[PDB]
Amino acid sequence: NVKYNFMRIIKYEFILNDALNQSIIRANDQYLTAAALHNLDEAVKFDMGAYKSSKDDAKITVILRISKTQLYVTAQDEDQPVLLKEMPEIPKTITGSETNLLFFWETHGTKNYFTSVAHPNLFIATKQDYWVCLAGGPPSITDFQILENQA
Amino acid sequence: NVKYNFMRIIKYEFILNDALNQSIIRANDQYLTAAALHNLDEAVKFDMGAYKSSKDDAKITVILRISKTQLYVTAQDEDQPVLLKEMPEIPKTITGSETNLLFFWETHGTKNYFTSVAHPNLFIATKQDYWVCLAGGPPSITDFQILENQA
Amino acid sequence: MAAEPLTELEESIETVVTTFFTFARQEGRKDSLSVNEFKELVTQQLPHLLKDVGSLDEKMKSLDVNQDSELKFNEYWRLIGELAKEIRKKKDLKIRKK
Amino acid sequence: MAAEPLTELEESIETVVTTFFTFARQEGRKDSLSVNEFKELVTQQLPHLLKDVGSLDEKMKSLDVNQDSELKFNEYWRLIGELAKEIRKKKDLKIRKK
Repeated sequence: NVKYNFMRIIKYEFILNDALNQSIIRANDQYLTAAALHNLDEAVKFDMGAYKSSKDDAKITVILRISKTQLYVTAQDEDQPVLLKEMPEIPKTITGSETNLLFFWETHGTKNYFTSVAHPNLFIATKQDYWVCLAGGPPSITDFQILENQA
Repeated sequence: NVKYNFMRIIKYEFILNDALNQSIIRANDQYLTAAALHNLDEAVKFDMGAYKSSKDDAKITVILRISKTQLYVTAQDEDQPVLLKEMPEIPKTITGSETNLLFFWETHGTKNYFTSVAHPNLFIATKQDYWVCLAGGPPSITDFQILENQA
Repeated sequence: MAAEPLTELEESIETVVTTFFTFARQEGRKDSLSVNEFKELVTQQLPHLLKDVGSLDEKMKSLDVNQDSELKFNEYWRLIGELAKEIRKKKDLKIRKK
Repeated sequence: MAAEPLTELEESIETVVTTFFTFARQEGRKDSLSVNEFKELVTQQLPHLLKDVGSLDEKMKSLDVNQDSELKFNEYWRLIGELAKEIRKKKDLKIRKK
């Protein structure tokens, strides 16, 4: 069959905060809310692993997982909170079922976007009080920026 | 509310046979097949009880039940096997839930028809080998005739 | 004429039948539920599920659509699908199960 | 975030979820079944139910219709309704349950 083969390991256990500047903090193993970290090892530490098929757009796509377990944020639909899925061991060959946890990352200087490879109109938006979801973006901050913690 | 009030008790424990001339014989409490009687007290003995609302057509409508228990033949949908329902004691006031076991009887001399009050295009047809169902009638004998047994 | 225990997806759909049939068999036509059984469940059984125990009518009309009060063979189904969906995405786009 | 035991019509529809979710959680997207899980059930679980374990495709396409191979939130449902119906009137206009 056609496999989407892992391209390269980027950075890991680094946390992304948006223009609201809120650390993506772990509330549950299914629901996550953005809040500025205060325990530091409190936000979910993600790691990027790229896969390759010629079905991106103009940008190469990686999977966002917590460095310890394989909790991926999947793209649902419209403004519906991302469901953190947990599956033992990272796949090396990607089929047509994990297209939600795939992310088209468009980086502009310092800021960066996270586009859904599943549904194009989806973008990962950041809320002041609610869970970090995906959206079509009217005045929701669907901006991101990668800020690392000290230790 | 509007009640359909029982009009008059006709005849009872008499059996109807169609132009195929087959006694409506009791195979089960849900399935009935037409076959010429040979044990006589073998076919289901029906009794007619008329109800009245001005929603017939041009003919007054009665319920067909087995003289002992209240097993009514209901009208399902086109060529779908009749479902013999069993509910303790005969209703005196008919609601809109028992509109399937209602029967518009058009009598012509000796022969008689049984028209469904639920769905107009339904008529109670008689098969040579299969169960006595309801139908829209192409060459199925949706004729009836009431023939009583001796004892 | 009796569905004995079934395979798994059947276990899930048969289960839908039996409950259904218990009410369908109550009043006229043991193969379909009337407007009273719909109203009973919607009012009594559905306040938690279908938070619209009042105007059952709208949903009823959508199912009833052939002017058939009898919620029969997959005329009812529309609601049944709305049911299995509602339990899941009722307002669960934030939280509803707890 | 957990549906604890439910009312009766819920008992019937929740039950549909749990089985479903067991497979949905197996592969990618724990809220949707892939074309492989559909094929597994259709082939393995459905030979008795859906006597068409071969060309799963047709039904798949009808559900998949958005070219979303994820049998999700009441896209799958069409089949689920066909399921609860099929168990009842498979070709049951003469006999099918016994």
